[PDB]
Amino acid sequence: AELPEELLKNIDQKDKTKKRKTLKNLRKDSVKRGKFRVQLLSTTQDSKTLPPKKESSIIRSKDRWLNRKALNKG
Amino acid sequence: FWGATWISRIDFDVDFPINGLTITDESNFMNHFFFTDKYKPLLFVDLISSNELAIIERNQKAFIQPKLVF
Amino acid sequence: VAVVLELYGNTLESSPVLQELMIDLKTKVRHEIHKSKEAQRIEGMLQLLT
Amino acid sequence: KQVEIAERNTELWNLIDTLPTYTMEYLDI
Amino acid sequence: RLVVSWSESTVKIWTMGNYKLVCKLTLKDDQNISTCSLSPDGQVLVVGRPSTTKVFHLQPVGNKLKVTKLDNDLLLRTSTKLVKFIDNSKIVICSCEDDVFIVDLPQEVELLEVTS
Amino acid sequence: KDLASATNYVEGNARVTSGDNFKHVTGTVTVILSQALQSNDHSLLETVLNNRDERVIRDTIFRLKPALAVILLERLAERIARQTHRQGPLNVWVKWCLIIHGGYLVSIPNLMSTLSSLHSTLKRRSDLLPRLLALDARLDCTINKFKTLEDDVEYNEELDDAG
Amino acid sequence: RMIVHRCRFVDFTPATITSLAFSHKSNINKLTPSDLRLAIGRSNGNIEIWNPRNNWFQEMVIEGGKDRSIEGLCWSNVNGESLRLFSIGGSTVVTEWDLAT
Amino acid sequence: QVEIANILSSHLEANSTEILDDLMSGSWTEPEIKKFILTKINTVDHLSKIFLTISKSITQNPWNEENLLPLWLKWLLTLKSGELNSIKDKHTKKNCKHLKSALRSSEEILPVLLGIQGRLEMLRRQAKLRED
RNA sequence: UGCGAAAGCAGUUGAAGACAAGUGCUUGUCGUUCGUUAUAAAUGGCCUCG
Repeated sequence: AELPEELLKNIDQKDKTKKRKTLKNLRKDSVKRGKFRVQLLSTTQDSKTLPPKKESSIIRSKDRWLNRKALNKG
Repeated sequence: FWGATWISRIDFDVDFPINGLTITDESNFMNHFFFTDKYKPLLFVDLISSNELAIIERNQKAFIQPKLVF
Repeated sequence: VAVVLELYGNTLESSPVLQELMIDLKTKVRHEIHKSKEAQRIEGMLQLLT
Repeated sequence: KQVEIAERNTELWNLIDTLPTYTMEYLDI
Repeated sequence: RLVVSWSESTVKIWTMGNYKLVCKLTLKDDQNISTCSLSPDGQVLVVGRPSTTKVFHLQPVGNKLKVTKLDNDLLLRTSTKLVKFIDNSKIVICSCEDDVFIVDLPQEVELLEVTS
Repeated sequence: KDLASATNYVEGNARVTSGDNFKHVTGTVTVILSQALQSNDHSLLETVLNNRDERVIRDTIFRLKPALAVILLERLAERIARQTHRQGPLNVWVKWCLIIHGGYLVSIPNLMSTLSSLHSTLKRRSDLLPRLLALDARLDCTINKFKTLEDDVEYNEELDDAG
Repeated sequence: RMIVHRCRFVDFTPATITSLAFSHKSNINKLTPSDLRLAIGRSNGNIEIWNPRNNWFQEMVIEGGKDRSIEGLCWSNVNGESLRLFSIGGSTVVTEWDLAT
Repeated sequence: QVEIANILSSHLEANSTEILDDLMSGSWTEPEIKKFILTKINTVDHLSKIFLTISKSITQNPWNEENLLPLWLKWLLTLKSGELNSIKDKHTKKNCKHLKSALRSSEEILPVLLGIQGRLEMLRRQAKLRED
């Protein structure tokens, strides 16, 4: 059947990763300038309120040992 | 009233019928009724409305020690 | 097949992948039934001549 | 006809040998 | 009908009519959240830590909550073990040194001395 | 070896056997079929056996010389015996042979000795049937029963402070 | 009759227990001191102090921090002084805690 | 359908002997049988009565041409096996054994019969070839 | 348990005493007896001499 003229007429009328990288730049506390590298200084409160961050190489070693293959933690 | 593993309700307008692994506590510390244990463990319990109750519940590899079955 | 079936009923319900394995298992055994069915027809047929 | 009667009988004989994240429930008090 | 949970400096809020996580909040401070108090209306959420106290206003837009951090210096420099709402505006905060005071969004409250 | 110890069971190189072992007691490919059977050409006949069209099976065996039919029956038994998964297709060949040359097969001095492999082969499939039906019924009930049975909302304080 | 909305979309997971330490030395002859406490070391930096009296009730929590853990605990109980708690956070540091705050 | 389901429900409560006739009604269809057993058989007693009635009939005549009762038995067990074995009536167990005995024989009937079904097939087909 | 073929055909699984637990009553047990043909579950798996 022939189309309604209204259909034809109305048709004719009608016819994150960057954000993530931005965080890392803000997270970055030291940058190299020529021969220089400048370091940001943290606030005194952050140190006083909480104990210092754990160093990982000392701790990550214990965790892998407890999860050794020969153990077969499975 | 509720604990980590139990929930209870008491009416204060009704009086009740009269009818090992902890310190013995010989020393001093210093110097109408509904009870349910079905829901556990409980993170938080409270009402949403007069007839609506919120119950919030909690929903690593292991060293293999086989349990012999025959 | 029976023992796992008798042993893992409830598991089969929540596992769609295992169900399809049973479905194709249904078809093949049905064929294996179907293949066997002629064999009894044929063997009796062989008996007639002898 | 006797085939399907027998085959039907076989199936009957062998037959006789043989948590949600959110739940809505009404407590009773 | 909001359910709010806070764990490891992350606050998640759910709405139940069936549940939808309307919003989630991520906080800078390494310190974990001690307590969170929500105003009776729900527009004002107070997030408390031993180091600081921060208050955030919650506004519903398109089955989601918009978050704005109302700025008040006194709470930021205030340690908070416990915090509660008198009403949609006034709160009571007990500082880590046992100082109970009222803030309108400090009116200190006298406390009886305890014998040693 | 300790004399108290009991000697263990070892089969070694012994030959296993079964009690049924009665050895010591257009478009047609007929001409190829007669050809390979006479000459025992496994490669040639296997191509003939590759046809899955029933009408071809009937027409080919329809014209096959009746004496050559008997040896064909023997050979199908062997090929079935080595590969049982080909049971289905090859019964069809044994079937159409039997009906067409049945009159000839009647006028044969002995059949069981020359067709023992078929009888043993066909018997094995029958022994399966009672058990499979039991499996099917158990396999029937279970399926019968079981057939019936964040970033969008994220609010980051750092980005908000940044802008 | 009331409607129960059993909710499990909220997940709170504790940290692995890392260290254990009592605040007093065991003395079979003497009675249990009123001040006996048990310190719990957690992998997320939390120190929990519990009381063995009245079954076990938990008195006070020291909240941990991001990227901070507990690997060792020791108590100091000198007569006439307040109980002192020391912890090791997996770094070149010894931390003494103010139990009051 | 609905009327017969209600009638069968009433007779089960009334301990009527007409239960067999209700089960023998030709109006029953396989989807309806599922709906009735799942929805209406909520009491152990009703399940026991139907099983006793149906089993007795099949035991008396295992070779009855009508497939309705076998359909009832097959669906009764698949959907209510847990409830059926839960029944501790000694007579129910005895009725089971009788049903097993008759059906057990029928299984022995089949393998010889299937050969005979084949054995006639070529006689018919061979006759057809001769006609052609 | 009897008979029989392996298939199956028939028939059984009672009573007393004592102990324990729970609350005189209830349940479960027996290195106790009389009579009838008459689930399990203490983390617990097999040596060495090439």
